Amino acid sequence: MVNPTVFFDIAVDGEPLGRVSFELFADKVPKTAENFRALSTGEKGFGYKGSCFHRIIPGFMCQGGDFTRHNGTGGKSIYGEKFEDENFILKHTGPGILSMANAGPNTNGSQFFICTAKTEWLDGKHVVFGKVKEGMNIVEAMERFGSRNGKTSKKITIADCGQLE
Amino acid sequence: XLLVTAGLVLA
Repeated sequence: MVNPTVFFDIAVDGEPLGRVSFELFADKVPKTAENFRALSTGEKGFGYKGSCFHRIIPGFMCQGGDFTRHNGTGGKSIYGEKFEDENFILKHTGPGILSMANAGPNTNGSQFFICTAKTEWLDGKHVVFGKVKEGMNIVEAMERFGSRNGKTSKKITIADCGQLE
Repeated sequence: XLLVTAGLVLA
């Protein structure tokens, strides 16, 4: 099998910034990887296209995936509103880790974050399911619009997304 | 603190 590769084209107040592509570890977390892949192609009728990164904290991570409320309180999986913590085999070892945001054990929906640093304190609590394959420089450019409190100075959106491989 | 939650963002 081959792990899926997904992309996001990021825009900053509608201006295109660039493409970030992600390898999803379907061989290790199939259900979590499948959820993010299907939400990136929009094939169930809902997904990430047009949604924003609502909380970016420089040196920590960029968070997005709330396509229903756009503020951290909504979004849902392709399995129903929430699904279980599949496993915690993988850790938040450094910049580029793609991991699920949540509100406690077994509350995975659509929200995710992209780590810009090693965040070992989230190991065992947030399921790591992918990594940035190309476009880490686009993630870095994105951090310049966040703040310590997480609010962005510009609206950072996923102008388009889908699967490459 | 530095968490990534959905709904109540904690310190």
